[PDB]
Amino acid sequence: LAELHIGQPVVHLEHGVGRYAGMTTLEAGGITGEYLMLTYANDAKLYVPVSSLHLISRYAGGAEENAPLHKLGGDAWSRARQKAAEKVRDVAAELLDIYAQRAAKEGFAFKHDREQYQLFCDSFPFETTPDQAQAINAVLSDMCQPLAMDRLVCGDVGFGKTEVAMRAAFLAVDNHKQVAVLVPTTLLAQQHYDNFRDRFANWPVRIEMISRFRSAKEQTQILAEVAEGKIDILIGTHKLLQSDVKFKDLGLLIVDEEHRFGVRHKERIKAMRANVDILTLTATPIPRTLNMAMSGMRDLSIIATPPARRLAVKTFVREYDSMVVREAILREILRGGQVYYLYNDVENIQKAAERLAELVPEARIAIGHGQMRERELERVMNDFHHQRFNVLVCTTIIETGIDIPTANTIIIERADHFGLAQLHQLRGRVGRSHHQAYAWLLTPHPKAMTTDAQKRLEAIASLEDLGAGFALATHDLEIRGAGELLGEEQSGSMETIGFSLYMELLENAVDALKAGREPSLEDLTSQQTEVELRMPSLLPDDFIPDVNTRLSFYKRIASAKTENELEEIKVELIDRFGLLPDPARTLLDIARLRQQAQKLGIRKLEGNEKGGVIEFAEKNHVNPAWLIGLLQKQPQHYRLDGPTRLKFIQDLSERKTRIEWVRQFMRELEENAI
Amino acid sequence: RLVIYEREAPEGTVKDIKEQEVYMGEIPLMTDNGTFVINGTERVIVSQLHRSPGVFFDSDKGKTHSSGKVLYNARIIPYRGSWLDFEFDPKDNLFVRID
Amino acid sequence: SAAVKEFFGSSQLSQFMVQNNPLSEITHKRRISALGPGGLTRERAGFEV
DNA sequence: ACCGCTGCAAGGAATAGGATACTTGCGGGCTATATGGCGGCGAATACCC
DNA sequence: GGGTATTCGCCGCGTACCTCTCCTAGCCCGCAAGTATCCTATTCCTTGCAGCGGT
RNA sequence: GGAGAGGUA
Repeated sequence: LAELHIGQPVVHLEHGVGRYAGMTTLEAGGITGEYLMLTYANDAKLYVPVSSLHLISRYAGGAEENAPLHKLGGDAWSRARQKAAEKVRDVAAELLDIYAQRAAKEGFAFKHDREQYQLFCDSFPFETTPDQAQAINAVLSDMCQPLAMDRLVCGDVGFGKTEVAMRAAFLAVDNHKQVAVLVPTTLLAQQHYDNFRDRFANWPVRIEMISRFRSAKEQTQILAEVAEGKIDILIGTHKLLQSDVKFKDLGLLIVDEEHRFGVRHKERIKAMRANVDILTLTATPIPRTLNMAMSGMRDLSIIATPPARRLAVKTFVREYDSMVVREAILREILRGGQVYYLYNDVENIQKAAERLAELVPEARIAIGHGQMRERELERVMNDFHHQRFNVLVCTTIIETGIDIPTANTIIIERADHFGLAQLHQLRGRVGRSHHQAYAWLLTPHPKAMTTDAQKRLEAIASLEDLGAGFALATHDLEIRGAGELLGEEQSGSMETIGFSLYMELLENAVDALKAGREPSLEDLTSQQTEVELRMPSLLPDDFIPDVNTRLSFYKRIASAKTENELEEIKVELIDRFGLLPDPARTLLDIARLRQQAQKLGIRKLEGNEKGGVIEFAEKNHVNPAWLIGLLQKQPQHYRLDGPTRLKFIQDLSERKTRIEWVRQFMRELEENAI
Repeated sequence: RLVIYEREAPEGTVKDIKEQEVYMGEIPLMTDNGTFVINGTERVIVSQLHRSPGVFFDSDKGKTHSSGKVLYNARIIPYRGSWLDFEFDPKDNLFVRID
Repeated sequence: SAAVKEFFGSSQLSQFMVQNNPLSEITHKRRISALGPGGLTRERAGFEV
């Protein structure tokens, strides 16, 4: 299910976006051809030929609730196309320097160790899940190839995502490439530092942090060691973006939780080291980054099959209720775990903890927010990590990926102003073990709730199942939209043309940087070969009822490049389907003809009842001497049409006769070819 | 229903095709009796009794040209277009008169 | 709209319907005229027609 | 009087709201294609002698 | 070139009243009306530079 | 004001 849902938004570059409205045939001059219905604003029906199928793509903006039905002739699509092309100008120094070094430079190849890697495999004190082991294989094999590696490890939370990272880091330190990992938080930075120092407790590998918990002199010492490269694994927050980290040899960058970074930052780290093997980790991406994830400019990987006993956390879309807080805190405390209490208001977090401390007398409560002393907050996480207090009156600073498997109940007192992926990440704060996790989300009155968290709560409640990390991601795309494909503002539609259009603008920029073709050489329209013999050639609707199969087979016709493809297409059609129609076999042979012309030059052909015109190519194989021999032996049938065209006068009455003449005609071409 | 015909492609061609259900005209309807209403003043259209389109051979029964001569003329009267007359001159000629 | 509204509104044949009887209504919906476009004029026709 | 450390401002991310100039349907207020009627009569042509 | 002759365009073709409906097509110009987007708030995360004890 | 339509004498 990735194409051809009816009523789904669907894009055509000339006119904008519409909704799919079926497939039919129409008689338009004796050729009752097949055309697709597209609906626009004011019910504008557009019928599209099957040959022009490639002018139709899935809408990449999501926007399933509301998408712009461009009224026909409204020119807004043209204006947005020109605006995007202005943004897609190859003078753009944001990525054309990357494409210049793509046209001028290369990358590093990691070498694999078949023996020492087994020792660190035995240093892994668990069993890898099947869905994570293949992720390890995909990560490590892509390390062992020479291009600048770029992979996403978007899996479910607590599934050992750190394990894939430490395996990749172990291969990288087996080549000593000064691994630079990057999380957007000092708290989980310190947590992962503890993970690194505990797991890598045997090897001569230097694992250090540069962050705020290292002082202005300690972090200075650590960055000096980075400049001398004696640190093998560096752990840091956005401190790394301050133009001050300089590895003597940087080979592996490991981004974790890219959803909070901002593409300005993700390219700030990227523009330093060219041949770095970039690694990207998250539980959920940005919908813009999710779109470029599924469209496959970079790699994709989903993790499932939970490690031991991970569970469906009970989503509680409940009102702000003190007795609900009572029952949740008591049931969690009798279970033995700790409680989260999200507040997200520093100006009232002291008062909220002060009232809640006497509101639950049996709780142990402290305060956590990111506007007090960082060592005091370090003391707070020291207490909560070591189970020193159960209920935590906190801001949304707990959404920083903190592990704490003992916690199994989270209470969000106000679910108003929080995104849905953030809600899922907060749902990932409880569980991670065998004990049951509850997820209490206290809300204000549903009228005084919001305009959007009604949707967010019905999404977070209806989605509680195994594998919901990408389902909520496919909700996040088309509730907040994919932003600008290069610039900022990744949430919002941002005039979403489509990542498929990034292919064509990038290749036109490649033409521009080819130094002989301009940006004015923008090959927007490239049919690149065209033939016509004037028959109705279709997949018949009574023959093929499913429009989905029909369009797919049309795509097979389009993607056909050899005759054996045609052979297998025809035999699968006879296999699964039986009869071999006249227009179907014709268009099969027409695709064969286009295969011939691509094999044999031919820019353009036209044919009719009396003949037609051939348009040759330069780097061709057309026999000139044989051709003028053909001319001087049948002047009745042929005349020149320019130096590169040819009008042929042929008694093309019977459709079979047309078929034979063109078939044997290009056979004649193929014999004496030059 | 509007087509695009691909000009570079030869005689008989479609690049694209569009249609929409466009509103046009205001045709009055007929009541259950037969009255029309134009502005609250119910009118009715009588039936005209016009000559049939076709051909008609006519004469002037000794009435013109002071000669007692009949002038057999003939009309091709279309339902739409130009009238074609063929008239005998008094000197036995044959003349075409268009409209 | 012009070429229909003018035909129904102001023609020599789309005439006002006299309505003081059922009988006059009936005999004014079955009138057979000779006037108007495509036909002769009232003051300039002979006896035989 | 010289220096390493705390804390209080400075600048990115994520979210509400009002503004504001774009974008446009409209309505008033202007300019600019024939074919069913005859009798007579005098003036303009047609015509050969 | 002169009588005749034919055409041909213009002239005309009842009086008085009563009832009803209907009176330019289209174009332009700005003028009200509705909108997406940008400056203004708020209040997490790292920076940066000055206070600052302390000697 | 002028067109059109129908009607009386």
